[PDB]
Amino acid sequence: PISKKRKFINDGVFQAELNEFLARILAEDGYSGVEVRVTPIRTEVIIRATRTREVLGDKGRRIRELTSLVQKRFFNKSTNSVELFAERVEHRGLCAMAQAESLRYKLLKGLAVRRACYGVLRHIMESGAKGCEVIVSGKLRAQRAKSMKFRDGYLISTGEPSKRFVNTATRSAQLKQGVLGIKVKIMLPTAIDTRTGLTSILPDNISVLEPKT
Amino acid sequence: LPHHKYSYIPKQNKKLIYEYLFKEGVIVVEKDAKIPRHPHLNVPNLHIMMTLKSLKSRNYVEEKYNWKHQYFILNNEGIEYLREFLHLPPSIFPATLS
Amino acid sequence: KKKKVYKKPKKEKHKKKKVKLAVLKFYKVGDDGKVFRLKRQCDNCAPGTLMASHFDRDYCGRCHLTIMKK
Amino acid sequence: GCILNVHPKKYGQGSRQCRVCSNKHAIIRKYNINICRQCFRERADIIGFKKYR
Amino acid sequence: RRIRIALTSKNLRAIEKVCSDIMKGAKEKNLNVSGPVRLPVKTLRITTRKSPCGEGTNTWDRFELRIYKRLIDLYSQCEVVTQMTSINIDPVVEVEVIITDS
RNA sequence: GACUCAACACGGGGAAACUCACUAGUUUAAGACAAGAGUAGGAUUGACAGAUUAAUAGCUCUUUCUUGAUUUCUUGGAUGGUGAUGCAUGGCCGUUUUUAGUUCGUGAAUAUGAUUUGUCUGGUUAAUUCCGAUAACGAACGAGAUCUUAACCUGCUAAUUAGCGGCGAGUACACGUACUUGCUAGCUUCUUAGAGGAACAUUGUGUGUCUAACACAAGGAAGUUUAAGGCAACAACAGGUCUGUGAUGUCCUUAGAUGAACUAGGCUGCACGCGUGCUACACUGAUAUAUAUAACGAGUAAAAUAUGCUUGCAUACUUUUCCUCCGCCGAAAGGCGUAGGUAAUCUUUAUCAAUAUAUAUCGUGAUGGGGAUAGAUUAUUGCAAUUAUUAAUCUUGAACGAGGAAUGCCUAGUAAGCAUGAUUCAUCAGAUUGUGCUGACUACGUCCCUGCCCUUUGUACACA
Ligand SMILES: [Mg+2]
Ligand SMILES: [Mg+2]
Ligand SMILES: [Mg+2]
Ligand SMILES: [Mg+2]
Ligand SMILES: [Mg+2]
Ligand SMILES: [Mg+2]
Ligand SMILES: [Mg+2]
Ligand SMILES: [Mg+2]
Ligand SMILES: [Mg+2]
Ligand SMILES: [Mg+2]
Ligand SMILES: [Mg+2]
Ligand SMILES: [Mg+2]
Ligand SMILES: [Mg+2]
Ligand SMILES: [Mg+2]
Ligand SMILES: [Mg+2]
Ligand SMILES: [Zn+2]
Repeated sequence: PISKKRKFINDGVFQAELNEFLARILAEDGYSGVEVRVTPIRTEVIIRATRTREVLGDKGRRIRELTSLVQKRFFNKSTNSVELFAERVEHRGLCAMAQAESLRYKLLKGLAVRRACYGVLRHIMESGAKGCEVIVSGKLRAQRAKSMKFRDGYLISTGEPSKRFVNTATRSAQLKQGVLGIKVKIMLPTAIDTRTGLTSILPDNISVLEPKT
Repeated sequence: LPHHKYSYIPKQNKKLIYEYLFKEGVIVVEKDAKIPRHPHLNVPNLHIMMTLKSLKSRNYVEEKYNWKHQYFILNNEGIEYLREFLHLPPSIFPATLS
Repeated sequence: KKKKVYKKPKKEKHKKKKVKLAVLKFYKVGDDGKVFRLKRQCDNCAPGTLMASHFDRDYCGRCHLTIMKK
Repeated sequence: GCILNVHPKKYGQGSRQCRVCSNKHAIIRKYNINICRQCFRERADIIGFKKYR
Repeated sequence: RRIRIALTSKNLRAIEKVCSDIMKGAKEKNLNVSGPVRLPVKTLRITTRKSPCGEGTNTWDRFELRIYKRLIDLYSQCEVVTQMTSINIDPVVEVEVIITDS
């Protein structure tokens, strides 16, 4: 019978640890998030990824193993109260985690940096994205480290809108001679629900309507 | 009970760990050698750590580590080796495969 | 920081001296006067757990029960 | 006998550690978080804390 | 039969919407419902330092986690209220039912 | 480790053990896997007693039982490391800079070029913020907007774990007032918390190209964008961190270990130099009594209390471990017994402080100012208090009489004075980070010193 404060802290910590575990397991599957619905009857986890087929396994064999591991780690006392479900991301051109994982996977095969960056740029922008930015930092060719930036369109930096309308991720790739950092930023096509949830637009516009004639 | 040295795994402890791994499919191990016993298994934690370390070197499990835990998973060769070791009929399968 | 200074040689480890077929010294049987125990048997250990015949006592190597000779 | 790990460690800095790193410095003990300060500053958003002012 | 409904949540939108839905759903059955009671909001604070290392100007940041709570009373049956409660709520709000007959 | 701002109560760094990285010793294998050896006629494991060790480490020796293929020896090969390298890297943070800056399309300067203009003489603003002039016409980031808290609402929506009111019974007074108590019409002022509204320089008067704007008065809760914060462009630094990390490249080391531990010690050692501070030098005070009065917070696998047995075992995880009202004991610190509370419900807050206020004593005297340094006794945390953990009582009673050359912060509920909650925490704040209480003087400016920026100008500087 612990107090409310400790209950909420416990939920936060469990959320974080589960997310980190799943992000490690499903690296090569475009992992993008987790949702947990804790009932005292059963707890249901809902994974979001791009490649649902190879997440599921052969007749769902892999997802059964994932369920067993998650249960033995977090719900040790009981026996069968947890189940998992996989879902596919509707528009993968606006999920920053997916793009960052794709760039990492490309760069691990030895492909040139510039081609991969222009490719991901062209892929994000054709999904309607209003702006985008990709940054790669480290020993690129020489022994002295460097950064490279690649931009397109329109992007915001300050204020409260920049936290609503922008999607961000960071990843790293272990090359033979060091580590490279990957940093992706996507501004969503004027699509952001509000804190008092409703589809908003932009805190910077004053269109004036045309009189009826 | 002649009180051997700690970390001198008897045959029974290894048999119990193999039985659990075969029946269940997977195992979580909690890397800490100072714990007295495993949640599902009445054996010193160090013994489970040592056995699972030994299986990975021979490519019978795959493991990967999230902060403070191990998360082992059995191969197909693991299944075959455990049938040969434990003498089970060629019909039995671990619970994950159903 | 510096390399060690070793003036005293190493402490040596403990080896266990070996006796070949020591069990044949524990029981011996004549033609008459059949098998006769040469060491003595324990008290709370399953039968056949013999104990050492020391200079002044008897010692069970399995439970460490000591009985003083007198 | 054995003298391995026999010193009493019920209280003090040597008793508890980070839930993630296993380090033993600058642990948050308020509300029983039990994470050192660096990892917490990295994970605070998904835990539930926010920056307002 | 003096049933009390209690709601706690981290999100203001979520719990406000759930309270509105329960309030309107119970009024379609012509039930004596006591208006929601909004208890004081409670805030959890952590003030940690930036800068993994120890050099530079000493700056801090202030973190906040605040908790909301609502409260509804009504005269009805246990089965009716436990059906009305559960319609697959947005699972970010906690709901618990208690009988305050004393 | 870090050494001008931008090192020096910083590394959340208040170290008795642990932490720990340093000094002196002693153990351990928790040396994957592969190949060879060794071996059931036994590979190896453990240990009473005497010696021996700080040691109840069979560590080692004497002695001689136990154990059963788990291990042991050789060569490879992995693993770990608060070991080196922040001048090999990731991430994060600090600083330039919280300034007002940065870029692009087409046109023009070209009739070579690096490159210009757009991005400006002037007025105006907190602001490349605007007006306007114009070989330029248009756009984008930054500024602004946005977000969080504070200030107004007898109007809306609500009543518990909030109040007020209504109905009775009393205890005393004055001919209704104060308090105690059982019960429970209605209402939202006080308390709480959701949705809205309200300021636009509105109106009047003046200055200005009468543009952009500024100043004063009236009204108003509010007229320095009303107050405070959070966010933070392009480009950089060989700035800090590998001692936060199962982030990591290379080099070392790997059984007499630079791995992991156990015992004691050191990080605190004192002719001296420097930074941040606490207490003072008294009467606008010290001591002693009494009266009145805040805001933001926090709080529950081990050891511990009870039968059969010779300091150990088997036993309830039935009590207890966090804040602790109340009763009793004790000068005091504290001790013993028992409630409530996983919390708008109890601790505890129609009040958990101290500056204040009232009355008396002292009386310009290093003094009843100041309280360092020492002696003795008593409690509590802890396995352990010696180099004195902290707290309690009596005794002792140093410098200091307003601080030289220099130098810091600050414009209103602000400076200063006054206390308090949390972080660390078994025990310890003279430190940080928040909160409230009492509440001034002086300006309403300028480019003189210091720093930063722009224009013209000179340059033999470009690691500038
Ligand atoms: Mg960088
Ligand atoms: Mg702004
Ligand atoms: Mg100390
Ligand atoms: Mg390391
Ligand atoms: Mg550097
Ligand atoms: Mg760096
Ligand atoms: Mg120019
Ligand atoms: Mg009101
Ligand atoms: Mg590191
Ligand atoms: Mg030590
Ligand atoms: Mg020091
Ligand atoms: Mg005196
Ligand atoms: Mg005095
Ligand atoms: Mg400190
Ligand atoms: Mg000047
Ligand atoms: Zn950590």
